[PDB]
Amino acid sequence: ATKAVCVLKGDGPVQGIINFEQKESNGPVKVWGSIKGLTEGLHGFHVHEFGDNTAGCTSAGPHFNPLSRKHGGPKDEERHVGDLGNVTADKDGVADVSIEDSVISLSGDHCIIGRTLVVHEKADDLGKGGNEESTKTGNAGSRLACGVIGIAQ
Amino acid sequence: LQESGGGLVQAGGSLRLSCAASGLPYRTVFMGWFRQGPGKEREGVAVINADGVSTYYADSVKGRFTISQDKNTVYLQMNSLKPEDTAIYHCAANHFFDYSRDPLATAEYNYWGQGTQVTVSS
Ligand SMILES: [Cu+2]
Ligand SMILES: [Zn+2]
Repeated sequence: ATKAVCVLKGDGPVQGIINFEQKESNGPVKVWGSIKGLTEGLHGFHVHEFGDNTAGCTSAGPHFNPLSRKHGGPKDEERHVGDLGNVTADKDGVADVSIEDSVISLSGDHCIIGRTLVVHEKADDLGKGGNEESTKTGNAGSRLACGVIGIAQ
Repeated sequence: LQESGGGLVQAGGSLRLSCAASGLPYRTVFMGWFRQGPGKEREGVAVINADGVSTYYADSVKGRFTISQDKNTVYLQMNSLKPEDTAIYHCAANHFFDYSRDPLATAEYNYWGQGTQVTVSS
């Protein structure tokens, strides 16, 4: 029964707060919260490997990929552990987020506590872009905001 | 996704379907039942979340069908069956779900069962 939280911040107007909750080990993880300051439309949403914010979102490394798979969408079996797809921002620029994933975990080997949550400028193409950059990052573009994922009460 | 139950039943009667997930890469987020009637498009019937409590029912089966969960098996108790319920019923599942999406839409599920015939006479 673990809980986690992430405060997302960047150089710009993108910011928000994302909660995680896992009532059972190896159970699904609820992920929910809100992000604001986004251009309308889809934005890539991933757990990156390192919780290193010493050089902004850049020092967070690549997508969290302990099983060395290709980048994919969260529904797929061929995906990085950190591949959480897209969030969607309305015309106000507010992406309400409410998803549930049993690939990530708040315990064990796929644990994401202490790693980085990142929201991107462009839409994640979910590994369908037909080039090798798609199978690596989904062409989500630059990192607009990030935060370290920390244990919550 | 192994399905059991099904078959023929007279109108008004009851039938229990079940589906046990075996050997899946990760735990299921949603698991449930879709159906395809003669000549029609596959539609969602009932799904249930990993918590075993949160459910979604097509409007056409509300109050007659009840999905529940054990064994990581799900059960579909079908009561007051009508000829319009005749269909091939597929178990289905995912390991992720975006609650902005439609939980009874086929596109939100990529694990699937082989199918079960259900025929309601009269
Ligand atoms: Cu990313
Ligand atoms: Zn990825």
